[PDB]
Amino acid sequence: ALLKPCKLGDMQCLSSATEQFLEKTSKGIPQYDIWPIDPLVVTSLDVIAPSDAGIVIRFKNLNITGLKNQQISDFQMDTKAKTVLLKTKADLHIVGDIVIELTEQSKSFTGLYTADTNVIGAVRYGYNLKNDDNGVQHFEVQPETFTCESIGEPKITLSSDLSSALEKDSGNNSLEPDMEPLKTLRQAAICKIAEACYISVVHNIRASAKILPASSFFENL
Ligand SMILES: CC[C@]1(C)O[C@@H]1CC/C(C)=C/CC/C(C)=C/C(=O)OC
Repeated sequence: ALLKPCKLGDMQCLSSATEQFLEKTSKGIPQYDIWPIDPLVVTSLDVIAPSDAGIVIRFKNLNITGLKNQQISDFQMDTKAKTVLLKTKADLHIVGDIVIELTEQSKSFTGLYTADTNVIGAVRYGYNLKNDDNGVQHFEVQPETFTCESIGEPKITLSSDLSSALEKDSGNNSLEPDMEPLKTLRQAAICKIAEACYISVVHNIRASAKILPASSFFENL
């Protein structure tokens, strides 16, 4: 029992089912293919700066805490058109290796990246209801669409040496938020990190719905 079954529409039951689920799955369940979500590690993620093609940010081994305590802020399940809209509020703390490539100059900056913010992640997915060969009914959750509805106000830190290197390159005594690469680090990088998190989040729902009878998610249908 990793699932508490809920009546359709009871946000109270859903909220404590969500709490249960994230705790039970926080450090992963490899026999069910459930990825660890808190702490969630992201091997590798690149982001280009939307407003500068010559800045490549490469993240390695990001350590992300705070997903096991996400709160449902919107749930819209249409049992006719067979769709789900889920939105959650998460308090994220993110730490990891960062590589900043200024390709146009053939320069590079290695270091440690830190981010704290609250995000709101929005996922939309279709599903079907379908039986096993053993004759047990399962949800099949189709590939989801993700929106980074809110990135909050991120608090970004870089390593002390990484900072001094950029201060020496740019020519300013401080790191500059109205400029590159902090602008990308505050925004798009956050939007992308949040997407990686909700990919794992939605995969775990998918993965668990392969194993568990659909009646373990909702009682009537
Ligand atoms: C396959 C099930 C279904 C149709 O997609 C609907 C279930 C969505 C939710 C919130 C169920 C409550 C328990 C879970 C797993 C919460 C969760 O993982 O939050 C991130």
